[PDB]
Amino acid sequence: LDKILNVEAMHTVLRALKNTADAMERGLIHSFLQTLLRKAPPYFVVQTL
Amino acid sequence: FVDALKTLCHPVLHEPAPCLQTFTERGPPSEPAMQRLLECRFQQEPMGG
Amino acid sequence: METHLYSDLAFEARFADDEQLPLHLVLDQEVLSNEEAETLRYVYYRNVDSAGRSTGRAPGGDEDDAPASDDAEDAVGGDRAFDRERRTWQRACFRVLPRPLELLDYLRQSGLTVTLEKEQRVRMFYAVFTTLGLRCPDNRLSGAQTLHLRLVWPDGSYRDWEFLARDLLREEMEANDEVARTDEWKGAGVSRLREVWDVQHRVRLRVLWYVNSFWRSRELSYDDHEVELYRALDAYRARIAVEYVLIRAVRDEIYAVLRRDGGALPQRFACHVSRNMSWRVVWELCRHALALWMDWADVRSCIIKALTPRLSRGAAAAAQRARRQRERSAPKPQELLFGPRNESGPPAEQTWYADVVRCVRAQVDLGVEVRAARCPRTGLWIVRDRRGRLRRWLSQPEVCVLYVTPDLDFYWVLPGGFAVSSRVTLHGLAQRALRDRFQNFEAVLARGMHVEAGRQEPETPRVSGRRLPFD
Amino acid sequence: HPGFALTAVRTDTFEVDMLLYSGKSCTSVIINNPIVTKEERDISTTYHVTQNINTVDMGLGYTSNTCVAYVNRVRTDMGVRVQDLFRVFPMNVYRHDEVDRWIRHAAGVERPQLLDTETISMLTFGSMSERNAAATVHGQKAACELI
Amino acid sequence: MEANIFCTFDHKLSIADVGKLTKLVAAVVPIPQRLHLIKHYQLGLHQFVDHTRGYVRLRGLLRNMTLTLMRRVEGNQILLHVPTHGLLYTVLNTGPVTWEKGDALCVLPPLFHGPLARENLLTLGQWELVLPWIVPMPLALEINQRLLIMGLFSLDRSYEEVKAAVQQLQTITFRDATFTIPDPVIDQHLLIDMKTACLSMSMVANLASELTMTYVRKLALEDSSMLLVKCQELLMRLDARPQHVSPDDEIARLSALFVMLRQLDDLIREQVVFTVCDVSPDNKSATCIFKG
Amino acid sequence: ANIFCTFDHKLSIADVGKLTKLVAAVVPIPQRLHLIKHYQLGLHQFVDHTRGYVRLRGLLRNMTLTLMRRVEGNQILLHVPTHGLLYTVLNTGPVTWEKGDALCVLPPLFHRENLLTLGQWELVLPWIVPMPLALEINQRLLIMGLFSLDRSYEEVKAAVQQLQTITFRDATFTIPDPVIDQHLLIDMKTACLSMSMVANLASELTMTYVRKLALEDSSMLLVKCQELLMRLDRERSVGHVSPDDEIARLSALFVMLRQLDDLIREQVVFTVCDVSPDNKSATCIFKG
Amino acid sequence: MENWSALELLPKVGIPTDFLTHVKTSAGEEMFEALRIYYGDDPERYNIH
Amino acid sequence: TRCLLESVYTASAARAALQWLDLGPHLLHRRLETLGCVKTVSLGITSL
Amino acid sequence: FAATHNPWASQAGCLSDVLYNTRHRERLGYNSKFYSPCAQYFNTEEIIA
Repeated sequence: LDKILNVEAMHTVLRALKNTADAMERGLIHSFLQTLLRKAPPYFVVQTL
Repeated sequence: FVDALKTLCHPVLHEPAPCLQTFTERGPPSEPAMQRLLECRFQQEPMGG
Repeated sequence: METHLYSDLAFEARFADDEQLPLHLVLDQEVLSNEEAETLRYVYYRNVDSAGRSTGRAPGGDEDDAPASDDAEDAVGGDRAFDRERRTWQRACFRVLPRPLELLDYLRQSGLTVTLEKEQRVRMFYAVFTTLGLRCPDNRLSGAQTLHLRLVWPDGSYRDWEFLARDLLREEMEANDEVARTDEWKGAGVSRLREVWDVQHRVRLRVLWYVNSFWRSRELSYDDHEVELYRALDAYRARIAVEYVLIRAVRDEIYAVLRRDGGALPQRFACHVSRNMSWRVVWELCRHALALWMDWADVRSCIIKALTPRLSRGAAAAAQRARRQRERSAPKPQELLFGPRNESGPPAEQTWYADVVRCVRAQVDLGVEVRAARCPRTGLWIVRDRRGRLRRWLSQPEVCVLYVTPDLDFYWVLPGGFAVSSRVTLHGLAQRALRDRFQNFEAVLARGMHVEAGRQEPETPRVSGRRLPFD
Repeated sequence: HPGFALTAVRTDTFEVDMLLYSGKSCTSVIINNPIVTKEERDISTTYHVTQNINTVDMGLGYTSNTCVAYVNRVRTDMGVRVQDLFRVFPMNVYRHDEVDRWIRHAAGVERPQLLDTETISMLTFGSMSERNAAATVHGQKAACELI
Repeated sequence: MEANIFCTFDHKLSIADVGKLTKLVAAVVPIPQRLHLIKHYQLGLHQFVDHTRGYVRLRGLLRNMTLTLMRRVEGNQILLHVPTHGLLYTVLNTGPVTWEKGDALCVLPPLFHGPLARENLLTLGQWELVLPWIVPMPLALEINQRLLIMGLFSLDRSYEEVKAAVQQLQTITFRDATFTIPDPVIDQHLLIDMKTACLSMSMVANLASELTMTYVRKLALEDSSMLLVKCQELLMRLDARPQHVSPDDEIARLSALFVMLRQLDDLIREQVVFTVCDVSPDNKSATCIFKG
Repeated sequence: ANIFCTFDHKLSIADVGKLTKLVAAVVPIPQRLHLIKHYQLGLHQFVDHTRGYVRLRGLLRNMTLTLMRRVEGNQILLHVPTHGLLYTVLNTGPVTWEKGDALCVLPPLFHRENLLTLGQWELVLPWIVPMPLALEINQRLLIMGLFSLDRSYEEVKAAVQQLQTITFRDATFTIPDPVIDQHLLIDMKTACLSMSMVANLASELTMTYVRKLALEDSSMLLVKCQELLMRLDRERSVGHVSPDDEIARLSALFVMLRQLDDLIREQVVFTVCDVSPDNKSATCIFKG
Repeated sequence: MENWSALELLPKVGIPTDFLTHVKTSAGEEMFEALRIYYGDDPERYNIH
Repeated sequence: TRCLLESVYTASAARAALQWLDLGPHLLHRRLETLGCVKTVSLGITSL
Repeated sequence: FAATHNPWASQAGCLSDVLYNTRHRERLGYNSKFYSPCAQYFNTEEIIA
């Protein structure tokens, strides 16, 4: 039972690490997309120009 | 309308006892704007003089 | 001591609006017992003038001057008459000193100075210090005014005494940095101590007079005419006569019904009877019992205890609900199937009060509670002891009983259960007379009781002379 | 007809799908290696990981552009209910109390009933005074402003 | 200090007991005595709960108790932990009250909540885990205020006069929840509080300046607004150049008046025990700073 | 226990040099986060032209107070202190601290050498002041607010000029007048009317409640309260109510004194026991 | 009452999970008979008894 | 016990049963026939 | 956003509320077997549930 709990703890640490890395990756996508939108003028302005 | 008579001239439409009963069950409104609506007194008086 | 001082200041701060002068009283074992002193909850006082008129009511007259009604629907005025009565009593501050004391030493051990005309000690097992106000309706005070004192206990029971302003003022009016009012009140002290009785000379209490009172400054006038005292005595006579006129109403009703029926009494109470008996001696015992009941009837008769719950505020509304309930239309099939189930009607057992009068050794019991129910086989009444035991006095040849039902129907029962039956008529009594004499006290909130109604109140308040007081 | 006309102004909100175009290497993305901080507690431990991202705009002119491609609902009701000014200006009254009460009853606007802490906070600082309707079948109240 | 407290159970705990006692980890439970080892009867409010005596009595007992956070349960031992000032803890709200971020939290006896079920917990024999309510300050001083006003108003009134007013006073509405105060009896403690209220109000009325007295009348002459309408209406049914202008008199009177006002405020204000800054979006726990 | 602050604006040599002078000062932030933007830093976000000092004093009460402890780059690091531990803090208020003072936080009243401005935003930090000076500043402001309806008189003008000036150990400065353009800001106005309303309601209700409680136990204290009331009424003499309205008056009294709890009370935040000779900074024990 | 801690300790079968709507939406609008939602790391699974 | 039973049986069918009983003049037994005792139930708006 | 378009049908205990609400219909002596189109709109208790 101590072995089972030790495995459970290692696995929840591993799941937390993987989930946090994936969260940072999705966050980088989100941050980049938000950056582009601040610099992306509408169609009517760019076609006018 | 003459076709409607099977409904129109039934007693249940012409007796208001359930309507008056549910009108009394609720009691008067407590709302300040509705309160001016409750203010009215009728008094029967002798007709002699 | 502090109650007298605070009450003096309070009656001064209120004098212009009320014109009530502060009367400082001390009570001891001559007016109340130790249990009643320790468990006292309220003191209330009432002012009535030289014409018998209370100062809470309209100055010229009231709609309560009309006679009573005999209707449970009216209940002798209902909520409005009850409220007019409750408005008539005013509440007084009081403090109990529950251990034995000697009054003058107690006042000297406090801050006061005492310079009485003769230094006679008065000793008292306990003391209640309270202040009542007698109303000078102008800067004028009459000797024919009477003041009522009411002492009330946690179960709602009360005791009334009444004494007229002439007894109180017989001598007192017949002779007529910065300082704080407290220090000069204590320094100026007491110089009078007078013993006053109520009108009927049942109870003695002492009046305490202070020289710092604002009473002294006013130089208002006092007078007692003879005709005013005469009218006040007549009003007092009408006051105390209220229960006896009801007793005589019942007596005349019994004799009137007995004349009307021709002496034929039908059975109304269950008791197996024999023909082979000297029923004539039972009639003679009935005569002796009906004389003796008049000999010994009192305020604690069954008739007063039957009318008293009628005077309560809930009574009229509850009676109207009962009238609607008994005369309700028979339910339709829809209501029985789909609607709510009908209200349960009156319970099979009623609560009554009775006067049990035994002739052999003259004795009359008055405030007797019995439970009554109609037996199924024959619709006669079974009268049971409030512990659930059948009452045996129907079988004793030397006892007659007068019952009064909660709806003021009365029976007068002979041995065997043959009874005279009629109704108590209240029409000889003005609505105010009954209503003020016998209305039950309703409690205002105080220490140690629930704000919500109907709760089981916890341990009742007490001031203990036998124990070291808790704080 | 009172003798003057109204120009009513209304804003309606739409839920929309966007289309963004961007050119190859139109921006540079400099990112560091993430750092972590530890936040201790009696029964839990919290780790905060943060990463710096700073971007440079590599084009001269606009290198990216957005289209409003598809709308797929209107959030608001597109109705004809005007903006309650008494809710916007909760402190103003008429100097005469009789006409104030009469005006508020005629227009159908509720005066505050008691001086609670929330009543004072509403009058002085402001609050979401206009409570939600019981049911809403048309989405949001697009209030109409009158000039 | 006794940083940890062992609570031993005399009843053998079933599987269900250990489960539900485990789910209660981080709940705030009080102990009367602050001892290293206690028995399960002393745990919680059940030792004192008594509905014939009033709400104020249980309030007085509770405000003097020692509060702990529940930890891991083992065989017949529960292991209570005392929080310490200035540190950060995770706390559980078994109460139905909502917590918003930044709230200051107080401890009070439980109120009556509509459904009447109230979730009895750990009925071991005829003992029960009666936990207090951890309530944010606004509701806390609202209940204290309403309770004091019931005591102060309902004196010398009959039950007929009292009834509707105290029915209206017992119900409190807070963040779209509705609660009722169980047993508001007129205690000895409540009469002490009322006496302090009367003395503090007397000193407010006596030692207030003429400026502090007459500001509202002058503003009403000058100004008109809904707030001023309400303030005037409170004074209505009882309803110039200063002849003295004295900054030192004003300062003396005001520094005394603030003292009396703090005295009057302490009758309503409770002790903050927690301050929240993180709320689980299901409102079942919070991260809090412990205070005392 | 470090909180990271990032600047959404171009920093410069003089901005970072200006910011590094504050590397122990007290900066309040609206709520506890791990990563906040500079807009939340300081009291600037709350400043407006309609509410003013009392509103700031209320808002500053339930902010989280923090000490600046680095500038790593484009980011600022803030350390949130814990109760009881000893910390180094910078004095930047109008006064000097002695050993063993109890220090309070006030919204600032004077403002140049400190001010880091960027993009209409500027770092504004509270005053750290010993408790007596905070109490006296507070009372002076409140009294200036109550004099606000009779500035028409020259003696009251002189009295307000005397109230504005406060002297405290080797320092002297003028508290600004809460009356601007003859008018008092909204929150100072409601604070003043709450004080006056609680005074009037007390003077109206006290007699009835003294009578009611003296009917229970006529203690000597109630005697002296009733005497004081009677004296007060004699002074006023120089020239029934429903249950609902009684409950309304009681409730209004209590809700009005709830409005004053920010003014009447005064939290100690730091206790100072070690001072640099410069009086620029001291080490203090944190209270929270 | 379900034994969620065993569900956490026991081995599981990894599946592509498909909800039409957001997981939090179908949980919040009561699609499921039994639910347990918790935030952070819940120690409940570790105390085996 | 009677109040308890009346609180349980609050449907049109049960109240109609009671009404049909009290409505006629016959005695109960000239009106009731005894079937056996029950052991199985499948639940439904018309139950078996 | 009007109060109603038929005061005699939308209120509690109006004519059509007592006519077509099944709870009022059974306080009247209605025959349950006949189907009623109005019942779905007027059985307000079923609607609440």
